[PDB]
Amino acid sequence: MGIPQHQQKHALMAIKAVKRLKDARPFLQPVDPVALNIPLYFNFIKRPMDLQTIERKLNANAYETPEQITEDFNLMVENSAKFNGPTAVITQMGRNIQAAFEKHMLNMPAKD
Ligand SMILES: Cc1ccc(-c2nnc(C)c(NCc3ccc(C)o3)n2)cc1
Ligand SMILES: [K+]
Repeated sequence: MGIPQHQQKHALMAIKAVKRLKDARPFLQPVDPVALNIPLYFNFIKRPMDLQTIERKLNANAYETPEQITEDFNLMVENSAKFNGPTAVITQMGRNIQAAFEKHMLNMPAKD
């Protein structure tokens, strides 16, 4: 069920290093469109994604490929691109943490 334990451990190391980057702050938790008075968020963003959801899918063995993790990350960034604009501060921070995460994933050991 899910990626093998060594792949999962590498991915969790990656996530935990990323969470500690200041650029991660806006993605630590799910966006709360009501707390933030942005009602149009769930109309534009059909699939919200955040670092907490990713981590908890990881622990649940809900990821079958490292590419799924990367895709959820990408989606996390494309959401802010779509709702705040391509050059908003939050979007650039998303891009920065996405770069850091891919960099970490480069060293992802193989299934075998
Ligand atoms: C008026 C406005 C419009 C969009 C957004 C917004 N868009 N995307 C995301 C991922 C996001 N995350 C919440 C967050 C940002 C900073 C911290 C500490 O939490 N907020 C915030 C305010
Ligand atoms: K904006």
